[PDB]
Amino acid sequence: TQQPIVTGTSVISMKYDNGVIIAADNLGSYGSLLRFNGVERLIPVGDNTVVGISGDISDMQHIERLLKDLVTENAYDNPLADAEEALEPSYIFEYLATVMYQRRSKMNPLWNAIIVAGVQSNGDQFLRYVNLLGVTYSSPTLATGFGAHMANPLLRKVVDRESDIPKTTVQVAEEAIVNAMRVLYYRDARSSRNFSLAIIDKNTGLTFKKNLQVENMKWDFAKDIKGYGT
Amino acid sequence: TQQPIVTGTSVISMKYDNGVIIAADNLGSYGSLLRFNGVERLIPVGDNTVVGISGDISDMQHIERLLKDLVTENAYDNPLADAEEALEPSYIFEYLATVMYQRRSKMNPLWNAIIVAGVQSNGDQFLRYVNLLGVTYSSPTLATGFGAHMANPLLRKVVDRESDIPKTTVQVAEEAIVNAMRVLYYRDARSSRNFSLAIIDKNTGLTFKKNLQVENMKWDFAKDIKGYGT
Amino acid sequence: DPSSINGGIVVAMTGKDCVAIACDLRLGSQSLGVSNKFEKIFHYGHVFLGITGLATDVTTLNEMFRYKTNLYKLKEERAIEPETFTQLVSSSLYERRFGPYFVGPVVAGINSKSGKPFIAGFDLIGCIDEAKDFIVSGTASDQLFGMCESLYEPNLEPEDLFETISQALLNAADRDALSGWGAVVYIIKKDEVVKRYLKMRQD
Amino acid sequence: TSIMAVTFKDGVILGADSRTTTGAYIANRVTDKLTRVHDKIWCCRSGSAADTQAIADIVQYHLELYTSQYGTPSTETAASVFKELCYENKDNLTAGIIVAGYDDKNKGEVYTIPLGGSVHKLPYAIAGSGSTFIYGYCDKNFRENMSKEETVDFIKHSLSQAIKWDGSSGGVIRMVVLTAAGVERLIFYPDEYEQL
Amino acid sequence: TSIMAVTFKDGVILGADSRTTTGAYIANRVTDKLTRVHDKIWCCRSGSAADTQAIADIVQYHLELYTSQYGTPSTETAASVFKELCYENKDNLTAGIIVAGYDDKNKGEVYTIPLGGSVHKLPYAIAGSGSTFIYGYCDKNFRENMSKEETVDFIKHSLSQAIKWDGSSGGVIRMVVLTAAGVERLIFYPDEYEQL
Amino acid sequence: TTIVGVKFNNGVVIAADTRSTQGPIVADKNCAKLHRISPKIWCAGAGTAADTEAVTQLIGSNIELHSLYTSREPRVVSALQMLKQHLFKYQGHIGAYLIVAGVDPTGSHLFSIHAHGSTDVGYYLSLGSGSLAAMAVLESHWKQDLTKEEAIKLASDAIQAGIWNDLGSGSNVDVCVMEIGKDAEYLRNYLTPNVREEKQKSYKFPRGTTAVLKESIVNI
Amino acid sequence: PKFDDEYQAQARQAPLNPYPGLTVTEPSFANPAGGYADGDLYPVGTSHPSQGGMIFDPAPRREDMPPGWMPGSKYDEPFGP
Amino acid sequence: PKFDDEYQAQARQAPLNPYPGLTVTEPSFANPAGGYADGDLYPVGTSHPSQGGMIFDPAPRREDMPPGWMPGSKYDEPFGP
Amino acid sequence: TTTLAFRFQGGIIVAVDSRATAGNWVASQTVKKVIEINPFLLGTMAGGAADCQFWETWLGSQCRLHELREKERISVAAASKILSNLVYQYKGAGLSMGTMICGYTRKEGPTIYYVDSDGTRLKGDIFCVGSGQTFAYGVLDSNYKWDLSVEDALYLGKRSILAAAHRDAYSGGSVNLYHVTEDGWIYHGNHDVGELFWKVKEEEGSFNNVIG
Amino acid sequence: FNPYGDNGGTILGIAGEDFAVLAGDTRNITDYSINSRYEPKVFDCGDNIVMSANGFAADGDALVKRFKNSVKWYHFDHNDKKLSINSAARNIQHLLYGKRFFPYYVHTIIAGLDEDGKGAVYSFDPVGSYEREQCRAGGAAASLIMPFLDNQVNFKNQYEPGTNGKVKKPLKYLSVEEVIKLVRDSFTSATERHIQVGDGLEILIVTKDGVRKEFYELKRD
Repeated sequence: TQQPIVTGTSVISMKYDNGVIIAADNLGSYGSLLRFNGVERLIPVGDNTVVGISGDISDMQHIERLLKDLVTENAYDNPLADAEEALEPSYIFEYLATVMYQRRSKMNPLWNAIIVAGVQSNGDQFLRYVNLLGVTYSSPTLATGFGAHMANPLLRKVVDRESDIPKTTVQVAEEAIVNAMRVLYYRDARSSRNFSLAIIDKNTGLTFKKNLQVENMKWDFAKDIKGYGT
Repeated sequence: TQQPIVTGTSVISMKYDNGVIIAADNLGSYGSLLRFNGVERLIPVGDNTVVGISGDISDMQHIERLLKDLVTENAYDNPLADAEEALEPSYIFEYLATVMYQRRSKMNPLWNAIIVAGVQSNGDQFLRYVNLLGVTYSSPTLATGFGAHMANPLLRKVVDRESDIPKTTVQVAEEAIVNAMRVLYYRDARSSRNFSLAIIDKNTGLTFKKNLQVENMKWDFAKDIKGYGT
Repeated sequence: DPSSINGGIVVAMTGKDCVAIACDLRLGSQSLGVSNKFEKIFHYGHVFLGITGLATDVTTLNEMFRYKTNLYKLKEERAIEPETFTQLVSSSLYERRFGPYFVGPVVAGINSKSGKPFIAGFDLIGCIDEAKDFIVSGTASDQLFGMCESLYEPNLEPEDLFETISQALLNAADRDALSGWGAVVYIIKKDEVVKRYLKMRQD
Repeated sequence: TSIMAVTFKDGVILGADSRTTTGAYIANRVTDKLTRVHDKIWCCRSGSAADTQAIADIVQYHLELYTSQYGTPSTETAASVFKELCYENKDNLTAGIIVAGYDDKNKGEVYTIPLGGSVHKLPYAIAGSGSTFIYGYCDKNFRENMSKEETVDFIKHSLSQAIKWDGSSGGVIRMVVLTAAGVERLIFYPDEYEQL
Repeated sequence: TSIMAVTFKDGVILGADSRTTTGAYIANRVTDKLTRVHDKIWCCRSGSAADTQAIADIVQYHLELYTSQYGTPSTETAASVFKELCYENKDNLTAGIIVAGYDDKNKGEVYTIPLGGSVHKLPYAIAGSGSTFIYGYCDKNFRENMSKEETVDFIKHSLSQAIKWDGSSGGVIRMVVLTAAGVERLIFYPDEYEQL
Repeated sequence: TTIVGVKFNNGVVIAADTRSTQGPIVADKNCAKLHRISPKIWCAGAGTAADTEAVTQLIGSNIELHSLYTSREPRVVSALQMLKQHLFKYQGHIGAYLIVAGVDPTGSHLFSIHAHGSTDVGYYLSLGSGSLAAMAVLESHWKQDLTKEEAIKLASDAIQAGIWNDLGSGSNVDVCVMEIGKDAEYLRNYLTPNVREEKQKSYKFPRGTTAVLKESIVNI
Repeated sequence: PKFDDEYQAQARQAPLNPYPGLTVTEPSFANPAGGYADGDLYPVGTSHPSQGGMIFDPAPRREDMPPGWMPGSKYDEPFGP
Repeated sequence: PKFDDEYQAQARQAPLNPYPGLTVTEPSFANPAGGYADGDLYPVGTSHPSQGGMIFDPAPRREDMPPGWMPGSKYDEPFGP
Repeated sequence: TTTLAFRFQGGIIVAVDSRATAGNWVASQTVKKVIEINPFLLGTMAGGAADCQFWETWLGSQCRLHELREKERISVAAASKILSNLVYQYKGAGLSMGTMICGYTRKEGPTIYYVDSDGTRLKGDIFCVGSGQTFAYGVLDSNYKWDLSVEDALYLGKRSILAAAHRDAYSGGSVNLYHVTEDGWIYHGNHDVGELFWKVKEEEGSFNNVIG
Repeated sequence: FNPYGDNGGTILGIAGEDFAVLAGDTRNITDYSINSRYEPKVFDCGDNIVMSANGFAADGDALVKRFKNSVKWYHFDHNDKKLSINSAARNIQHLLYGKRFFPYYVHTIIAGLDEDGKGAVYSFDPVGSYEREQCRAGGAAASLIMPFLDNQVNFKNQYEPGTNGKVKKPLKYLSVEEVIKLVRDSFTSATERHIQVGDGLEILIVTKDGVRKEFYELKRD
């Protein structure tokens, strides 16, 4: 991919006391044309992992196929694959990061930014970022595209350091994610009203709330503007 | 003006035994968007002159205003202006050519190609071409844009040299012009079904047939084509 | 410009039953004239090949066609005919389509069986240009075209053919900056070949 | 941007979206793109914001002076001033403008001035990056002498589609209704025109 | 270009314009852009003609081999092959393709592969430079499970507007009706679809 | 170059002019532009002349080999397929634009091929710098089920329009008529409207006009 | 809005070598652009510190010509205008 | 399809003088065009015949910075990324 | 172009070729490359024909105004300074000039001033200008002497232009010679290279590499 | 914005004793399209002078109009006196060099009889630089036309037979009719080998009896 053509704008996620929350809108934009509205950019890879992908949609589908093949190959000659020696979030993220870096070094990058979120089998939350250049990092809150600027401050207000993770409950994190998605809808031209949200909890497993709606929009103040200047 | 934004494609004209016939489509195109279909690009400037203009539509309207001002200022302190010392086609063309060349020299060109067609008071047909560069020439048949390539051969098949003008009657020339419009509509992507036609005759004066339709289209052979190759 | 760096001229004409091929002798590098004896006319048996363009490619193709025509002569037991040589040259030039030699070659000769004069020209990449009257190549291509068109007429005798081709080359070279320093004219017949060096301006 | 003007039986309705963007960022989501150049003459800004605002202020100056010296201008006078200013500076300027107004002798009139600086009267006009997506809808749905409610619904549907498809268009749909009765501001919020 | 596939109650109707431009010149005004890649699978071509035709021939080869070795392919198999060819050569290729087909289990299916090389199932798809002008119309007029005649009229109106507004689209409107009964070629001439 | 193809009631007729120009200079006045791909498959090309010659020669050799292999008359679509695959392989760098017309057991065919490998079916086609002038006549006068005589007249007159109205096209008209039931008729210089103006004087010089430094006899 | 050239017949082509094949005219060879520490080797910082005649008169660049064009080869425009 | 930039916020500014005001670095003065007959005036046609040391470290281009940017001046991005 | 001018006991010898070229096409072979400012002042044009011809014709009018006002001839230094200043004020505008202002004045003796597009002005005893200047230098510097006889100086100038005409593609045509004397300038005629070359080869025996 | 073009025309001036001939084709061109078959580009300028401004057509028209204005003003001032060929040459030089840095891309030729009654041809470059010539071709087909005219009118590279290249052929005068024949043949060759020439040949003859115009057909393909 020398240039992206059809793109998904942003993915936002954060870790809370017992798991991680990840969300992304369902809109793939062809330039400024909001062309495709039914795109799913949260890719579950198990009961303990969800992969959020941004950037080129074709490369996103290629990466999704890679993840399906990862699971299929893991299942081979692995009688324990369903309970232990299953694919941890760390293995998925490391494979994806290796692939991304190899593509970058070959001057044929996958034009995506990927957030792999989940919980390790020992219960420790996993949340890492990787982009087309192979740059990877971890943080209590991660975001992509305009989320890295618009949404990420709002999430950081909730958990500004590792010490705040145990203090953060499911409801607080989910409300923060929904408010951040609403703000992104307000200010991001590439964003959409519909978005998917996935919650991976060390106790209750993966919950995947698809096609949610941005709600409680504030527009009634717009009536009091009558032009520029006078 | 450095680039044409909204443009009228082509104008064609030919001289017959008693006058000149000129036609132009009514479509102004914004790039490949056939945006404005009601544009009039034949500009009568008297009972003996009509000016056809191509290229930028805004510059065409500017030139039309210039012609209106010419007509207005010719009548000042000119008690004979309505029958002799009236504006000949030659005067209109010479003023337009001077203006066009001057604009060219100042590196601020009018992106138009102008065909001034008419009959002099002595009855001699006038038909000359001038473009943005100031290049001028006369011929029994003139065309602009794709007309210079598509239509002009068709008109030349009728009047190939000055010796053929007296042999060409009104009906023959009008049929040639209408066939040229049909061909240009077939093969010119910027062209339109609707076109205006003006006839200046040394005897019967200016006839101005507006909003004519392209007729007798041939499409019924298209049903047999089965794509590329097989 | 590789095709104009060294200059040089080649012109071929057909008589009634003879051909004449002539060339200028200047070799240079733009302004500076280097040598006055760079002969651009080569012969492989009874077929003559004149090559204008980058001098390195002229020498390289002279060597290549010497090799190929010698192998043809040996394994065929017969000299390569002008038509077959034209096809060979065209095929060899196109083999370098994307890396082409910067040369305008000009073939001239008489077919040994039919005795019919034959001439042909090419572009950098082997587009065969066969003509029945005359062929032209080099930096003075247009001057030579006009001069030959004005002077040439069909069925010239060898003497009148010599005069016509020599005058065309002389007057064409006198109007080309990168051409001159003498010329050589070959008058080719079914039984003999006459080589002549022309006196001309040395500037 | 998604500008639109539609003449109807009792006048002309001028409408626009409220989203302004700098690239992918929505720098202003409630902006008002309709400008009152005169009492019954309103223009809509498209293209460069700076050029359009400068042209609007110059035209307001010229039309105020015209009103003081020669009486009330018509929509045509306003659009002519727009045309001269845009054309004499067409190389520097990058503004396309729709001019709509109501005068009793002519009722509602609409002129559109595309980027080239030409003048066109039209029964209705659509401008902006979002207009490209509603050319077909507006062409097949426009009718002469619509009623006020029919025109409002038509503009609502057209701008709804333009907002749906264009990432550079969005926010509240604002309209100004020019009629003999007066000028009426209308505003329609996303939950109102998106559920059509 | 203006190509358009629309699923309906009995199957899918695929349609396109017949104009091919090279610059402003119309190098071919009666070209047929609908291509039969299999018995009940018809792709349609947008973008570079060379790229699209090469992809079509490669897909025909692959799907013929698939039919001979593994049984009849579905529309999904055909579009998947289009996906692999377009994506693994996306730097060289510039083709955007619509794949429409009829399967007894799935009935009519439509997949669109935009220039980027992704796959999307849609109830209806529009592509080509002329489709931009009918995004609003098709969105506001499409319905699930239309009848055959309703779908034909819908495609006719949509491509009529696309041809009206796009200079690079025109000529006759050809359609292929994929249904259990078979495949039906339809053709509508300018005097028919332009007077709608 | 002005090339046209015209399908008619029982075959196809392809015609071209003969002027060949390098830059603004007429290198050859009577260049033959119609090339055999087979006895009943003929083509004429534009763009890079050398590439057109090389590709048509290659395709003709391969097609004759395949005809001998299969013991069948070549199909026009076979030539189309092979030619466009070869053109595509180089991504347009061979720059050959062609109109290929022929007759085969499946009927009379007329195609065009572009340098990048795209092809089109057609009833009448034009190519070269004179493509628009010839296409104007073809649009104005083409009809369904032309007779052979009308087809030849129409193609010849379109080529004449290109000759008269285009600088890069002139001299004579070549025509080749392929008909379903019988052999192709190649009409070299079918029309010869551009005859040569006579010299005002014969400019032959008296023998001895040129100055010669050396004379020699060459052992060839 | 562009005009959707389907055949790529209007398709036109580091800067292109004006004379393909000859590497002596390749931009990367005519102007190699030195090395990362050339400024430390040579005190200056650099290792290395027209055809128009007497009478004024009014070839194409490959970058502005179709890919199939070869400078100095016989070329015929497939459609011209 | 490009996005709208109504404010021209992302609008970016012959080649540009790297350091405005100084004519000694002006492209038309640093590399003046030769005379139309310089080929006839001089034999070969021509009137005439780095940074970073041993350590590999890894300024803006005035042609892609906004018009208001002055090379070397203090500038704060108005809208951020 | 090739032009040369060298001072010697008998005055100045000015020699120039005649060829003018536009690319490979030789436009003309009879271009007069000496502009005759006044009966004692002589310009030698090279480079761009239009610039040199026009501006030295204008220099002639300036000279005429000078005699009319001050009743004494413009000095060679003064005329060359006027031309140098003028050409300098159009530096970077595209002027193409190479000029030797050769003249004789009672209070200056024989004098040559080299002037060119880039504003330079050089007083000197020998100058060669034009594309063929190096070839002319090769002969002048190897054969020049101050006390050459008038016939020998004329022949030296003719031979020096002939060498450059032979070796330089843009320097053919014919050799025009001028002798700037104490009482004016003497035009010693035009010599066509196509005959001068053979005459010189026969008489000197030089050009032994040239066939003939 | 490129403000220049090339309309593909050729002009030819030939001078001799008793006459001067200025011939040029009537073809007008833009790229590969024929604009008109008959657009004269050699003009009878009055005062027994003939002018042509071949090259870029718009600049040719502009320069011709400017020269007409200048010569008319010369008539206004100098009591309607006849303008000489050298005076016209200097006037055109000053017109051309007045736009040194935005030149008229036209190769001008003026032909006529000088003050001694002998034929004269002056030729200009786009910047000025007029040289009086015995013959001078110009335009698109100058390179085709001119070498043949050298060979025939001046007998360059021609030597008396039997002298073995030592005695040149003497340069005897060509009569006006012979010059017409040479011009016709040269333009026929230029038409036949150059695509921009072949519509029509117009010749203006200047002699003490006055200007005389003759027209001849060319191939026009």
